[PDB]
Amino acid sequence: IQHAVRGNMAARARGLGNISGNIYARSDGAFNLF
Amino acid sequence: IQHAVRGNMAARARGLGNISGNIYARSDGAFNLF
Amino acid sequence: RTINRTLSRRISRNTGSEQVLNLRRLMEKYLEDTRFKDDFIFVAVDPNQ
Amino acid sequence: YSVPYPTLVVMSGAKVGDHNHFFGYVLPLVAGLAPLPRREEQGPHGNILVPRTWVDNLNGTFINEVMAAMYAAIGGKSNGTARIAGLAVVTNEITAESAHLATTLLSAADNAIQTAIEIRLGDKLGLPQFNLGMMASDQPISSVQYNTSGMQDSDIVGNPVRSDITVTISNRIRQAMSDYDSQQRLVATTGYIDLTYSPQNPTFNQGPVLVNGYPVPPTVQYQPRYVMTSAYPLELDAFTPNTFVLGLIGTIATLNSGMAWAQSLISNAARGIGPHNPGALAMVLDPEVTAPLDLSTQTNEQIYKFLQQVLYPSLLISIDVPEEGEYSWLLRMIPAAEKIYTGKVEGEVREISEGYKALYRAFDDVTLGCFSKKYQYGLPLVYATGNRIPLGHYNHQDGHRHDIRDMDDLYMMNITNPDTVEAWEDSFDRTDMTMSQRVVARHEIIDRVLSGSWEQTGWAMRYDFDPLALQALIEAAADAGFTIRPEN
Amino acid sequence: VPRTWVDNLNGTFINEVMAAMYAAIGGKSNGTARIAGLAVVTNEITAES
Amino acid sequence: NTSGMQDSDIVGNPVRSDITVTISNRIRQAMSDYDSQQRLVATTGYIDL
Repeated sequence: IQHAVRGNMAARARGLGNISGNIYARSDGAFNLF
Repeated sequence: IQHAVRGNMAARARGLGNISGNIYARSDGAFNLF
Repeated sequence: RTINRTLSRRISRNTGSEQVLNLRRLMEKYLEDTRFKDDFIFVAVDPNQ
Repeated sequence: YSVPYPTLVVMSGAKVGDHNHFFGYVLPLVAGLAPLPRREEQGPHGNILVPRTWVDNLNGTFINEVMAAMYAAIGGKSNGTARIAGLAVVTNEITAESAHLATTLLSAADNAIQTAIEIRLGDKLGLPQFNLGMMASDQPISSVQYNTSGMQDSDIVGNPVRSDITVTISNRIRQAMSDYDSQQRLVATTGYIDLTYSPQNPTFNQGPVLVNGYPVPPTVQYQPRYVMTSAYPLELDAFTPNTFVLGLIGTIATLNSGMAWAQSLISNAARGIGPHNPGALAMVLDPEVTAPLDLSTQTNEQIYKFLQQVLYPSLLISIDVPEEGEYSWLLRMIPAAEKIYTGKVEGEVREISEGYKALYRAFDDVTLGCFSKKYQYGLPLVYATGNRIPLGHYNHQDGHRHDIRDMDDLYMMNITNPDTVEAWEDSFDRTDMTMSQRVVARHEIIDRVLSGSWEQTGWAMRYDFDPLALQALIEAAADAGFTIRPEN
Repeated sequence: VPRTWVDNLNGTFINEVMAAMYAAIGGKSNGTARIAGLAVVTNEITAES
Repeated sequence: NTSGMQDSDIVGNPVRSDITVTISNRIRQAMSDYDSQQRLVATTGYIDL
């Protein structure tokens, strides 16, 4: 079977995308007529 | 931390896309020679 | 077929009509004055029988 | 009596044990009176003048007076008990040649009273109610009609109703030996298609928008919406909440059969330049374009491809609930289920309200108890948008009276300038505006467009359903042995 | 496949019409009966027709 | 209003009514809070140069 390349391939997989939202402080008649 | 916008953001999430297909009525020699 | 008898209401918006009674009456009324009163026979066929 | 208008009450009774129960239907007659003036209110900036109509005068004092008259009619408090079963305003004159209208009104009153008696005392009186088990030995079918030119549908009084889309649910019968074919028509539904501005924000470092797990082109910014305007029986004598559920199931099944709802826009595109032309979205797509496009010479697939660049591929289900009318007593159950929890103190688990219970019970009883197994008890069923919509009519250029609900987003895009479009959408969407402010903004725009030549008759509120609940309802209906075959 | 009113008029319908006609005249011994034509009326009949 | 039918006199002849002004009286019930109006007089005319 046949088939360098520049760049760092492991760096992409170690990125931190998003974190949990619990770490942030929370802020702070007709029908019934008959 | 720094950073109105027109439009209704809740309307997109309330769209009904697809439903179950069970609600619809169903329609209606050589090898063996030896 | 009998849903109306099961879940019934006292006053109904759809009552139907009597086309066979209306048409037969008109034909007999037309014929009653001529001389061909006895030449025709009218037969009513309805799904109830 | 201390009432604002002359009214007539139709009463009937039922006896359980040794007690009597009486129910009444109220009919105010307002033809020939001057219309109501505007009321001054208090706003964040100052004072505003807010429009009113006939229903705004029917407050608690009116109810107390009607109840007193009813009690005097039957003999006294010791002769029974009285309750109000419905209300409707009659805006057209009644003469000595109006027998048909009187008969129709009497029929409506009788149906409302009988349904109230059933719901309140069925278990003790042994009165059944509709469910899907009665359609076990037959074949249900459905049909749809797209019509937008000419006369519209009418209500019990005689006023037009917008009916762009009409769906009919029937039952198919075949004679065993004689091989005759026939059908029996049960219920019908009307409505139309609207648009809601809803841009997608990619710049907030969020994931792409996915519809049915699929991404959409970056130019898509409008969400289609279906609005139900009416529902009524055809050959059924009785119309109850369970029958309404059957109509809802049929409409949802038909409208999703192969994107059948987009056929409305495609059919409208065939007339060319006009107030309902979908080609106005070409100005949204490309800013330089300043004139709506004519699509009457394109094939259907070309128009479908054009629409796929600007619209989300899903549908929102909404409904208009009138504050008074022929079937307002039936349809008031939808607003009642919007508040899930009474805040009452709970020993362990929070108490659940009664309107939510009634709607959940109807959904579960129509499907013979499968909805309970499919959907969790306590999840949302209905959301409130907060918009108060006017009802009325105006004179069309073809010689007929048309529903005032013809003024929507597409009408503004085709007829007016972009500033008016922005103002209309803003009154529909902004969350920092009170109800009266939105009412004032919409009233001003309509009055400017029509030169003041229109008449208002009532009010309505708009609600929408939860898509998860609807999917569970369709699945539960399938699990109870019910199938439907669209024919058109 | 679409259908219309005439598609329901099969042999069973003819047999029933013949039986009604024979009952009208008295019996088989009172004569013989035959069908001479057929037409469907699709418009309403009132007292002013 | 300037398109369509115009106002009429006692005999039945048209009168030019480009502008119409109505004077009324506003009433509110003290305890029951009902709203109504009572219309008194009207005037018609137009604008020339």
